[PDB]
Amino acid sequence: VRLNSLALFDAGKWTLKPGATKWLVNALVDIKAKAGWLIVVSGHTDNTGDPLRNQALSLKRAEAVRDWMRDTGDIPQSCFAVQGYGESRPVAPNDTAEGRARNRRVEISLVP
Repeated sequence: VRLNSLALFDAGKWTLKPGATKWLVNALVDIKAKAGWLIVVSGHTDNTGDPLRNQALSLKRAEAVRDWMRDTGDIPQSCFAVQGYGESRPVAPNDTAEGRARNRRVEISLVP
């Protein structure tokens, strides 16, 4: 089960954007429906900056979404597996714009 993308990050940030909670809650409801599944949290970035820093930054966005569901959703940290894609695999053109915001995201997939 692949959950709706979570574009919750501003440029250079791994902390959640204002307005992010409503979307994290929607994802948390979907996780509560699949109790016991492996929760794979895959982080992404836009093209701006060095690709290796973007790889590191993508892992931190994945860890932040994981710790929100761990502490603000009461789910054991052992249920998650954090992943980072860096700037590879963009969903929209990275020439700044709203597309670059679409690339600063976290994809959650549930593995039975």
